[PDB]
Amino acid sequence: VQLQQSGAEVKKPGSSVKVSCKASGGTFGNWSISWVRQAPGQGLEWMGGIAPGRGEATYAQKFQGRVTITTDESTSTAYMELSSLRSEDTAVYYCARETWYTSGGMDVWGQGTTVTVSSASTKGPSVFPLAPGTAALGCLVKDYFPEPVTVSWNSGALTSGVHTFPAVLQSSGLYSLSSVVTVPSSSLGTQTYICNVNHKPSNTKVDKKVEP
Amino acid sequence: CPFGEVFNATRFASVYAWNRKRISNCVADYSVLYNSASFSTFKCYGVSPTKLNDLCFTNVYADSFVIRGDEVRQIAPGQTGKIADYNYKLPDDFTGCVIAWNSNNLDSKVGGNYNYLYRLFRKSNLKPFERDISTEIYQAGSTPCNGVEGFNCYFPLQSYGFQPTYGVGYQPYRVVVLSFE
Amino acid sequence: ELTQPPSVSVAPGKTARITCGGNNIGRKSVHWYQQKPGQAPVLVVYDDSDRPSGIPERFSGSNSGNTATLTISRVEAGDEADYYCQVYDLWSSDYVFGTGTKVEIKRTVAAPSVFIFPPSDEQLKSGTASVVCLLNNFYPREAKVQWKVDNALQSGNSQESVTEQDSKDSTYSLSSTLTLSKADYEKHKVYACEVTHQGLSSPVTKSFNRG
Repeated sequence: VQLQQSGAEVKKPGSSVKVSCKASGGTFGNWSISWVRQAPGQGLEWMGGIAPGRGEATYAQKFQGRVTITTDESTSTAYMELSSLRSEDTAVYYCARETWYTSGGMDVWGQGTTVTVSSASTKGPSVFPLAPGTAALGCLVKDYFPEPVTVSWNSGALTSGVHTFPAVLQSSGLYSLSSVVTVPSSSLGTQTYICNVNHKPSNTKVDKKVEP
Repeated sequence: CPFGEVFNATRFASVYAWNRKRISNCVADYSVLYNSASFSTFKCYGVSPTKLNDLCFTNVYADSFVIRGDEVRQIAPGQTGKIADYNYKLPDDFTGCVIAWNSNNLDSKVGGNYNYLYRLFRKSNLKPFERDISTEIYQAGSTPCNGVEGFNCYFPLQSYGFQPTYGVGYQPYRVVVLSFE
Repeated sequence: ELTQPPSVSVAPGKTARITCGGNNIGRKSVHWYQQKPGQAPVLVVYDDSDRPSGIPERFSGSNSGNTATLTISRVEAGDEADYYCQVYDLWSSDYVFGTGTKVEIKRTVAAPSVFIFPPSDEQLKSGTASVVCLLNNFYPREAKVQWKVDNALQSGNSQESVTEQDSKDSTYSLSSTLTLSKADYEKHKVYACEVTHQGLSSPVTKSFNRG
């Protein structure tokens, strides 16, 4: 028994998005699924819930009238549709199984799907190096969209002293990310270090050799 | 005193035909009900459960029935919904406590406990402390039913599903309403 | 509506206590969820003091009327997470969560390893430069990264993004970037980064000359 959610989406403001929540174990059975969202850097928030076996769904008073939670048992996938998307509706949206032995809780938690609700455009990140008793060197990933960016070092050779900083929402509507490493100073003139930046929502794959 | 066979009773009545026990001239304690963590909630309107232990009342009525979790908010003065309109409405000047605890172990069966019912359709709203147990074939359309249950002719009593594995908002909740006069 | 303290900081070995205050919360129903950076919430405590299968007995819950508290006994380096309390309010039919409590593990005062990164020759060709100042593995989180450019204190064009607490040594990591135009980049010479922090005898400055 495990829940799987849909992929991250980028919907322009004022639009509507549909989020799917499929149960791995064949059918949802006689369970009930609730929806919980989480704004970036904020707390958990309950939107509603549905019992796919009884066809009845209830919504929280704050979201009542804006969300539509429906399912279909031909595929046993819960759906959450949020209309009139606003800049504050950017959040990680979870679907969780409501418990039956806890008098009010959530048992299994889905991985989470992240909408952005931004009027920005897609863009690939340019990778500028950071050239240098220890030593530190990195590659600065700048100006991209959307959020997910995976940075690896030497395609996975060194990961002990790596720090990938969280993205910074720049005023241009894009993001900025920096990844650094700590390596001994004696191995700088010999061992070559390269960072691997992978931005899937734009199919950008850049490798930049770092050296003094 | 007859509280024992009111809370620890085996079977409770449906919300459309709730029961009422005449409690009077008996040594009553209201601190055991707050010390007993065997409940899920305990909200008193007007009266305080702290002074309730040392108070002499004329008569006490205990109303018992079974609803769902998401329907508990309707056992309160000034609320609407399927309950508090067609099943069990409380007066706005209510002076008493509303005890309610989960009962998924007893009132829900695996195949489906269709033995508990609630009134879905009714023409007029229920007055406070009114108990309607009729089986009138409800007529919502322009075609008079009069016994027949065809189109726009529904039996007013719908039953709860009550399956254990669902969430707590869909689970049976045993409610006991204490009214003081 | 279930208010939690914004953050609690407990020393290793000591016991972390996270209060959760609401109005008329259930006599049998307070839930506790641990959420680590980038993960889904994990139910660690339910029904006030009970625990699911697999949750260590270190976690403990407690409830006294209108305030519930989570008890993490013998806190170690793997307990940094956000903790939310949640109940099912029968009188509102809604699942109500808590504001969230961040748990920081105390540590011996570590000093930041300050590095400075001048812009690359390719970044200047785009017309905009960015100077990075790295603060590696320090504690506590409170640091002050002020930019000195030719002994002139800078303000306005700096962005700070700090990593979450580490999983092993419970240390943070700060990066501050100074983004200015390539034209205004040539208008200066000595770009410095003065880092003030506990455990530093005096502010450390890692500077470089333009060229």
